[PDB]
Amino acid sequence: KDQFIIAYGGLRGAIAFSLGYLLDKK
Repeated sequence: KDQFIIAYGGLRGAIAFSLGYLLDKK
């Protein structure tokens, strides 16, 4: 159950990608 939270609820790659989405494409 935790391995699921620390995967998103905790990490939230949704943000890391957004920030890493720029320097990645731009």
